[PDB]
Amino acid sequence: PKYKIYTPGANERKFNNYMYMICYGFVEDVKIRTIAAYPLGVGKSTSHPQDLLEELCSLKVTVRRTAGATEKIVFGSSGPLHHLLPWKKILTGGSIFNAVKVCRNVDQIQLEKQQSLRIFFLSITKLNDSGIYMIPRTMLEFRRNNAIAFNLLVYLKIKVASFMLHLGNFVRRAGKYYSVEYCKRKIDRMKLQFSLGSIGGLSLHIKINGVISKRLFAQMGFQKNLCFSLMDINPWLNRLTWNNSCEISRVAAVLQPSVPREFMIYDDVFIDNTGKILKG
Amino acid sequence: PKYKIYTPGANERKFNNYMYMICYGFVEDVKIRTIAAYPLGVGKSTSHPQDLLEELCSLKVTVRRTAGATEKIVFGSSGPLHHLLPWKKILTGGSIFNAVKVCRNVDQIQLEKQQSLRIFFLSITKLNDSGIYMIPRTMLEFRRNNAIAFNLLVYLKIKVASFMLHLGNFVRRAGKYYSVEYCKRKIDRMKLQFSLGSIGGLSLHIKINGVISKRLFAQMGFQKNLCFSLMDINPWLNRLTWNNSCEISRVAAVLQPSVPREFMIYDDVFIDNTGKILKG
Repeated sequence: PKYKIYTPGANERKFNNYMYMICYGFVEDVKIRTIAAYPLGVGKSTSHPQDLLEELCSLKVTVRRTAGATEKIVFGSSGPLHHLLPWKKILTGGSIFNAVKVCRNVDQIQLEKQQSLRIFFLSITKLNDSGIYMIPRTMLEFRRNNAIAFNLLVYLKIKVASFMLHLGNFVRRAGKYYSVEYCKRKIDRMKLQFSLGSIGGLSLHIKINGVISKRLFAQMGFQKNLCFSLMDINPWLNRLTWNNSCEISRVAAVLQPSVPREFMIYDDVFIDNTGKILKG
Repeated sequence: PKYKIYTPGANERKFNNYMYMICYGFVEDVKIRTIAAYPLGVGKSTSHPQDLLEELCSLKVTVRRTAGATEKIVFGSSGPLHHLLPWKKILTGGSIFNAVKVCRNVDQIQLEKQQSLRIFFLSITKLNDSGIYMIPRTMLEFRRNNAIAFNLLVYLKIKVASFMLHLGNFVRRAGKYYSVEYCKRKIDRMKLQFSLGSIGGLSLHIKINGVISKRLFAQMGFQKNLCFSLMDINPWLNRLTWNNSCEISRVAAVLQPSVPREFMIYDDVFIDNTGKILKG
């Protein structure tokens, strides 16, 4: 059993009073049915990660399968706390997660048997704040006619894989025909910086170090720091980053139409090697 | 390239003017990047399935990867229609699906290359109506304190797998202690009948042939016919039923607490071999 710490805001040199944690374990008969993830959230703590890991391994964590609109996994924790007291609410009062996010093989978890979680890894993300900022889901799911979606394609080395995320929408000017090198230089003024976290398993963290338009900035809640979790973007790929080393190998900007019909008209514009990856 | 027809309401002997369709294809470079599903929806048609299959194979179907809050796949179709004219809106004006529902390996689909869908199977569900009835997602995601969730666990032979679905909530009477044989006989009066469809890939269809309480019936929109798609319940398991033969082997009722905290108190009640599986 081991841990790994991630510090997405390392270049900001801030003191990190907060720790986001997520752990992974075998779902076992009280043999191994599947692997699952147990997101503990953010606690205000400065404890040593070995103390946190060891107190977590002392807990009895139950795994109960259920359903709503979709299959769900309920975690119940049991045992006295000391170091884990900042995560006291989550660890002591049960928590529920969509099986798709936290378990690939929910279909293999038993109902006639009791199931426990045997933790083998603890993932930490150091934060100087109790909240991380993610663009609201309603706004990211928004589509407009005659619009260009500003998306990023992050390549990850772990074979090699990619995932795509969306920042917002530019206006597709009527009849105006927008050049690649044009856009690229509009994106370059944003001076986007990318670093990895482990929020949800794997998170991509974005700092806006340059200039960005008011109409686009508003789409991102006027926040110079944005966080996107791979658990939201691609739960299947996210599973492969659990207990596995990752780095960003390459980031492209992919400019696309927003609404589906306009995909028949406009092809993707692929701007390679955008922003800058922080040595981390 | 082949097709398969499903008739979930076969024991009702109704004339089926409507066909729900969903097809599967390799996502190819214009080599094979992944498998994807293309849900076409419901059309008012009586065409032969070989005519539908052959006209579908005549189309140029493009596969474009994009993102919103989560990774998405946009389908574009191209070619003149005759038999597929009931699906004219979907086939000719683009459509967008969460990658998690329609593609396991979205991360492998290219952006610097064009991608097409090479269809190898067409799945049909005969319906006597243009709409299928699914309990609203808001209502299925609802949780109450001191409540018993009425859920079903469907076993499928294809190795063997299961999936869980939720009908609604009973009230957990204060201090009253509800017996297994009690509940079982309350469920048996409902005379639930289960049959398979292919809505979303695999659908479980439920007909209420007996008696059911007003407070519970209201939770299911007062509908004697309910449909649950495996694409909503477990997108990962759903993938294994694409182009693969399935039958229901066994159905249990699993009575559970609703809210997560109460999972620490109340264990699951497992009522085996509930309802009846229609020979289909």
